[PDB]
Amino acid sequence: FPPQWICCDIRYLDVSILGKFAVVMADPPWDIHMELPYGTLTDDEMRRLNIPVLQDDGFLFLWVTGRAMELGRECLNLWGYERVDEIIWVKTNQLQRIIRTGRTGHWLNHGKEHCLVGVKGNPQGFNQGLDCDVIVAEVRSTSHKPDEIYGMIERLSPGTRKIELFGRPHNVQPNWITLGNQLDGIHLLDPDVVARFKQRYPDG
Amino acid sequence: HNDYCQHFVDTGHRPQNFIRDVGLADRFEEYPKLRELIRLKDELIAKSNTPPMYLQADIEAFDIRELTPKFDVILLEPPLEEYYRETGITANEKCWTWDDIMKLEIDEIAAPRSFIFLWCGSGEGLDLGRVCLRKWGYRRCEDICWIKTNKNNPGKTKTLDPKAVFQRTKEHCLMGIKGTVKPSTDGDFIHANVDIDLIITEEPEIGNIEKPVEIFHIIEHFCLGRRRLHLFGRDSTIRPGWLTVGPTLTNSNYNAETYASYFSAPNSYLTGCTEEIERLRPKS
Repeated sequence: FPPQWICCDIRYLDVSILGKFAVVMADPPWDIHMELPYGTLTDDEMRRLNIPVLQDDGFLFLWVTGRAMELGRECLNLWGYERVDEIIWVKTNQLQRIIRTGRTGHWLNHGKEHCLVGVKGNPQGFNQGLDCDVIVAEVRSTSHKPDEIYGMIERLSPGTRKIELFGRPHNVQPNWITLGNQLDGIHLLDPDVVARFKQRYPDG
Repeated sequence: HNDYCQHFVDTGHRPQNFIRDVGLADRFEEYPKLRELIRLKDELIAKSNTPPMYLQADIEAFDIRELTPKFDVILLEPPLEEYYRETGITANEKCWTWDDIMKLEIDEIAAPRSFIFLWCGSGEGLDLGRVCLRKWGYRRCEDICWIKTNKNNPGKTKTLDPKAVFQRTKEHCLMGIKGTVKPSTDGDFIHANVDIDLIITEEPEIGNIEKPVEIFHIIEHFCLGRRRLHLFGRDSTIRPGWLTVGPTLTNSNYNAETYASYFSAPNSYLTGCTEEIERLRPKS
């Protein structure tokens, strides 16, 4: 299924219309208890996201930083997952070197971003051990996480339907449905999803 | 597409194999003033270091309160069964469960403001090590990842943990803080932002459980406290500036009165600092 997306607020969309997915991924605007140039969701707003409806069996990829190392683990547990891996994205400059200088963390400098990997239920049809848990990539444009994750997930769970929360227009991919408040309108191709959408949102 | 993940799938070269200039020497070879900050800080550490002290002890059956005075930094390296499961090796010593580790009374020997560095492995320890930090009265505040390259033997490595979904190629050393410390105003206790939270080295030879020596450099650069304890160290990790305590040590020289005397008057438990380092170190 080609790319699909819904421009929406993740807190308020009825995601039960979307069916089940083999993989959920989210890169949320955590409240990391500091002034940021972007708006965040409260801890309680994150806890209450209706992640449980999206999957019965499958995987969750949850990007975390700062105090969300712990809050994200709590969310994984609240949403019904067990953490079974932790991917790190090692950020390199244009010459494949880590940028070691500046003040990029509170105590030590920061050379990586973390992504929790959770499992729910008893998935099948996945491929263990094809990729490593270390991604090495430059920071590209507005990217908050590296595009390499989509290929790792596809090799892990080929051909299955996947959903990304807090996604951006750059992130739309085949087999993915992308939700986020900066997407361009609503674009749904799956006939079973369009049917439930207009049943739930008759006026569009 | 310069996708090193795809490249690993195709060739067995881990993505971290393509990070350049990760060694202690070559990282700042082209940056004389970055190199100078590290050189001067290492000189300050060496000038103020206690001679090595070490104690053989069965830590499971040891009153940890026998170690005095209080410690500014504690490096904790309990032998996890996963270190041996994932490599296939039979352990020569008692392996520690996370229940065993949690029972340690680390809060009884930590200074009121102090830091801990806990080697947690790659699996359940990332979660249970956090519980341990809570139990001992620390807040998790950084995560130093030891990323292992396989430049010398490219290929895949099967992770034995049946819950794993990816090939595990790193270990996590969780950093915890006890007490109140502010990087901008407590510069006589910490030099923040001198090191990054990554150590990159080649996979050790089979049978070698050692952790990368760079972890000591990160700790020593970061905290100016001179009272440094390495729990579950070995003969091979004994180091000036450190008290090493562990079951496999072959000899002991620790004397609690002598050790404490190195930090009491006319000495200080802090290294102090030079004006040259103060002018070079990162400050905000």
